[PDB]
Amino acid sequence: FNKDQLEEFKEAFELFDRVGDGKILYSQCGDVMRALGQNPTNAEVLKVLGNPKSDELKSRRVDFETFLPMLQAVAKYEDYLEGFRVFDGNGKVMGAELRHVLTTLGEKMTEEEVETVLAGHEDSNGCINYEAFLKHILS
Amino acid sequence: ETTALVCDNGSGLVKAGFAGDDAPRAVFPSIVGRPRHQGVMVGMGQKDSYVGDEAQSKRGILTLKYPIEHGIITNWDDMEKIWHHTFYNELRVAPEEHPTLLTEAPLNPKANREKMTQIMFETFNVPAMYVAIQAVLSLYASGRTTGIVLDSGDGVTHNVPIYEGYALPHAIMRLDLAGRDLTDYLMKILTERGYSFVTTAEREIVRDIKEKLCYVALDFENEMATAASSSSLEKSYELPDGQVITIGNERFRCPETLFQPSFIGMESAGIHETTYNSIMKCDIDIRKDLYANNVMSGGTTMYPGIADRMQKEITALAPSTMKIKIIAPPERKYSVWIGGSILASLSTFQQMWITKQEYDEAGPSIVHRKCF
Amino acid sequence: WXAXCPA
Amino acid sequence: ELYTKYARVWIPDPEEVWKSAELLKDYKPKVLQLRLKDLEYCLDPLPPLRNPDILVGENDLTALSYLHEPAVLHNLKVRFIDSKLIYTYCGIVLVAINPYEQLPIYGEDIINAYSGQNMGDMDPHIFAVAEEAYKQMARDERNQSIIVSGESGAGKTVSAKYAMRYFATVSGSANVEEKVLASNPIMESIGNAKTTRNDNSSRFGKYIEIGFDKRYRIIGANMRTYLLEKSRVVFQAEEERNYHIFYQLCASAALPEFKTLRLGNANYFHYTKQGGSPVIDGIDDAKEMVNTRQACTLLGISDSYQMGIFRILAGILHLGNVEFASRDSDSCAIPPKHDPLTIFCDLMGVDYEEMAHWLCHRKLATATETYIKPISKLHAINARDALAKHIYANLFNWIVDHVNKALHSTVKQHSFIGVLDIYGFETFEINSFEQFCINYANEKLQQQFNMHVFKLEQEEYMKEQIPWTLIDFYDNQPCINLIEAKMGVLDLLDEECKMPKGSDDTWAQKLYNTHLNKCALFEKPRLSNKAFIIKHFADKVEYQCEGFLEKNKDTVYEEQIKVLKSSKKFKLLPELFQDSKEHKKTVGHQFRNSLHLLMETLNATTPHYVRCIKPNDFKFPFTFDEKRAVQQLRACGVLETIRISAAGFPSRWTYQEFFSRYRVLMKQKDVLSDRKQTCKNVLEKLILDKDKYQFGKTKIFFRAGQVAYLEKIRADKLRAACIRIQKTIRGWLMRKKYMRMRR
Ligand SMILES: Nc1ncnc2c1ncn2[C@@H]1O[C@H](COP(=O)(O)OP(=O)(O)O)[C@@H](O)[C@H]1O
Ligand SMILES: Nc1ncnc2c1ncn2[C@@H]1O[C@H](COP(=O)(O)OP(=O)(O)O)[C@@H](O)[C@H]1O
Ligand SMILES: [Mg+2]
Ligand SMILES: [Mg+2]
Repeated sequence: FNKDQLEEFKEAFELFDRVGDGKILYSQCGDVMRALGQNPTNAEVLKVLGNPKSDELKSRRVDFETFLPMLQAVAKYEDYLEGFRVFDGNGKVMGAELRHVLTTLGEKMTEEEVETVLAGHEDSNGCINYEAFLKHILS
Repeated sequence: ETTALVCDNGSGLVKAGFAGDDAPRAVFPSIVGRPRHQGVMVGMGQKDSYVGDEAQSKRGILTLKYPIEHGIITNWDDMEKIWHHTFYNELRVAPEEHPTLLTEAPLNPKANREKMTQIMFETFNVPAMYVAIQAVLSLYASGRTTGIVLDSGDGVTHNVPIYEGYALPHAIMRLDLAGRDLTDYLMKILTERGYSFVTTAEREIVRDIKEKLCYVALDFENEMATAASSSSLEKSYELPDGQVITIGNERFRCPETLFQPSFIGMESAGIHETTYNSIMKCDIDIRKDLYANNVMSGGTTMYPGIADRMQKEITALAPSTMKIKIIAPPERKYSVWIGGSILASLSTFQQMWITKQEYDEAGPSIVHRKCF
Repeated sequence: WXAXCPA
Repeated sequence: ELYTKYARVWIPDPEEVWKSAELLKDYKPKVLQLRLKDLEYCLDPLPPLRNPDILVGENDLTALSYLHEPAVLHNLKVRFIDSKLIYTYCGIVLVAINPYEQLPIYGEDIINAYSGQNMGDMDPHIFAVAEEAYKQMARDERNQSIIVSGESGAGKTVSAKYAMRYFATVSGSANVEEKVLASNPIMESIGNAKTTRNDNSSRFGKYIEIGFDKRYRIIGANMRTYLLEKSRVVFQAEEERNYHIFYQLCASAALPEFKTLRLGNANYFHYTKQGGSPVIDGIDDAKEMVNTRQACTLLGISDSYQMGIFRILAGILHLGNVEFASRDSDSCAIPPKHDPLTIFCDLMGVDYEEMAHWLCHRKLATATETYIKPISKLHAINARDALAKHIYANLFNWIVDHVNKALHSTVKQHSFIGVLDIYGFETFEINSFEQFCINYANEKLQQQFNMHVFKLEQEEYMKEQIPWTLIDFYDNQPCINLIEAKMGVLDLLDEECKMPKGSDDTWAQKLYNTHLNKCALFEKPRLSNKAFIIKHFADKVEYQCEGFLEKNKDTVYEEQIKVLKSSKKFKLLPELFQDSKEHKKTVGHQFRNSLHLLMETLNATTPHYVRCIKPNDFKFPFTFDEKRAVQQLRACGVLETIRISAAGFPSRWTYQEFFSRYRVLMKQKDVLSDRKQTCKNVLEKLILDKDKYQFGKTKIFFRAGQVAYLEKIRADKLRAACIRIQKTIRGWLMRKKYMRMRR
């Protein structure tokens, strides 16, 4: 990262400081990485965080300078499409099945998170055009 | 399945039937008749010989030979005739399908077994054969496994002790006093009352007298005095022609010769004293169980009183403490056959049979070695 | 028999 | 090899035959360790491996990817306890587990849903095998047998009754069930008995034919019986009763009619006395005949004949009490008067002096002559108890004929379908001639089972055009031959019944002499002459020679039976006999004969099979004990079937269902767009060697492990795709939520 990038990232980081000490929580680190264009898993975030314990994840605060190496380390379509085509060959995906797998497999999400990402993209049958939805979620 | 045949070559009566039966299906005397007289009526049917029950009917016109004498088979062609009649006419069975079991007196000449076997394999081609001692069969017939067996037929008397199924061969005694030589003595004593019986077919008439009238005196001299005193013993019989004949103290005098072989002029002692002198040869341990298990076998034993005379008179010989018991079931005439029907039906027996291949390999010498 | 008796 | 951390295995335990572990560190070639809460598990010259959950719920024991006693038992237990389902399929054989509670499932909409469908399409149910019979009989003229088998509690009669309810309900009208079901209170009464390990036990073999019209409707039913245990009538082991009907009858005696029969109390009679157990808790025998007689009347056994039957049973009861005194070592007599003989003779209308004479003596005749022997006290007691057994057997065959008269119809049957209830292979810790017979019959039945299953698998192979040589089975003919053949165990027993003095000591000694080293399957117990051991297919089992002979023996003297057949007092007693060498035959030879007739009855049909396992000794509803269930599943040859099917190819998959499940693994470029060839293309990537999987016209045949392997790789790909999707979605969702809310 160059000085300009570091300045933009610091400004964004300060927008994420909800406590005023110029720091974020470990548990916010993943959110900040995602806001800056990275897509780490929660597992990857905890790994780059050093597998923190619950207490420091929820209350230990770090400034931009300590967060930055982790963002760097994380930073340094056809699979995504086939992954969605797993749950399909008419270019659709059931809304119910995507909801079920996202709330029951992997790093399970809430029904509200899935509704939020899925809002306005599913039709009356409960089918998702996955090429358009995928382009949308990758934008 | 298969059923064995069981055949008993008594001197007087052939007895035959299938194994597993409880009674023989054929009995007929072992008698062979030949025409005696010049055959006049051309167009009569002239059979060259009559066998068995046929010869009974026609006896007036025949000479009746017995092919068995004192349990030795004395001329073999007529014996073959008897077995041929037995299998084909009496049982109506082909011997080639059916194994056969045969029966013999204990000491009789060793050649007899060889020849009797040879005739069965060569002439009849029986699948398998065996030979059993009569005294052995009578134990199967009476349902016990320790016995002294006193067995007397037309031709032979013999004693064999058996203890827990071990026969004891040195123990064994044989006499040639039997139903036939009772009959012959009965002729000579009937002559005292002035009746004369000279001929074979007529000898059978004497034998029928002996079977109907005789009995054993429970005291010989006391009943002899009683019969001298009174008519009461004397009793009446009928010839075939209807001449009535009357018969006195003498009718017991034939059964008395069993117990006094001196009358016929034998060397030996009578049946009771040979039974005792047989037991005396046995090892002292067993004797207590022989004295209980006396078994009487064969039709000469059939006269009334012979059980009670046997028990009384042998008690005089045996020491007082040992209870004598004598066992005389009413069917003992058959019992040698009944016990051979038992023996021939055992699953363990099936390995014993002398088989056709094994005979062909050995030749008749095998009959001594394997059979006993 | 063959000796001591007739059969 | 596979064993990893967080895999599962089954380990043995006294208290439940298999229990589960997780693996604590990966196996490398020594002793293992496990979590349950650790011990090192000793290994000796491997453990089993435990299926993934997705299989274990499922309906068919071949569907399991690992086949072994732990997996089978666990599957059956989760199905029974958690899923509340009892019926399950093993190979061709249905298995049934007694729920001992009653369930909606038999309702008529279920019957309609099953009608005209197959094994696979529908969940295992007793109806489904009846539908198999009903379809088979319309494929082929061939008659169909259905066979129901298990220890006495397990539910066999009730399963037969449901198979009949099924056939009658699908048939449409023509009304058989009412009669057939009404028969059973009679048959259970004459033919069932109480034994040390349960209270109602069928001591015969029970058969039904349903006949069909040329166009299929039920026309009528015809019933048969085999292997009746005649010996129970006269001889009873500790705490065990003879047939219920005697106890019902004795407990009736205070009723007005039976006074004429002068029945004493239930213990009073020598044939009831022997068990020392004159009452069953919860069963009021005095009430139960009110049902029995109701069933006779409803079936049309005349009110006269009912009293004839009870008069005959009273006859036998009185007969048994009748006791000789020895005059002599050689002979006995009935005493100067013996009371109960009078009551016998006045029940059946015979001269006391005639029964007195013929009981004491026997007649033997060559037709020119006749002779009478006095007979021993022992042989007189054997003769009495054989006359008792012969009467009872003839009565039972008559009651079954008059039953059948009501059940026939005269219109020609096109084809029957046949349902069979028989006792299963059985081991008790005192064993006697009754168990020897029951085990020998279960040998014949299982030889027939094994050979049929082997044939059906050869058919299924040729039907899928695959090589055959692997096919294998257990051959029990060398064990049958030990029981059956000449100089076998039965044949020496029947010999010694003849042999002039014969005893359970000398018989055993004969067995040791001939058999002792000449076969593996016969063995002596180390510490007794009196017992011997037979290695039956289910188990090594040990029998006591004591009291075989007294049970072995029937001989029914022609004189006594003539005297009975003379009597005029009432219709039935002459009617029994009217219809020889058969009087001579021992019980064992009559048993062999009846068993041959049973195998002639079942051969020239095609079987279908049910097995019934008793879940627990103590009548606890809808609960289970692994320790019994294993002992049942071994005696049923279920474990043999399962083991031998595992050694080969257990698993069947349609290409349609394979693609339907595992398109998840596919790539669209890799989709050739016809399922069979697409999967034939794909599969080689995933599994090393064709020896371990095969291809047929319709079916894939895997070796055992490969289903669990596939399910694992399916899970892996599913997780990978899900984690990708979730990670991307979480990233732009986080951006959307904090930025748009901050905006
Ligand atoms: N009631 C009877 N009393 C006395 N002797 C009899 C009687 N019936 C038959 N016998 C005799 O039985 C003898 C035949 O005995 P048996 O044992 O049949 O000889 P085998 O068995 O050697 O042919 C004949 O002498 C015959 O007269
Ligand atoms: N499938 C079932 N549904 C409901 N109850 C059953 C079932 N199987 C058995 N039972 C209960 O268990 C009892 C014992 O089974 P039953 O068929 O009477 O014994 P048997 O095997 O001697 O015929 C039945 O009478 C019934 O009460
Ligand atoms: Mg004789
Ligand atoms: Mg039942």
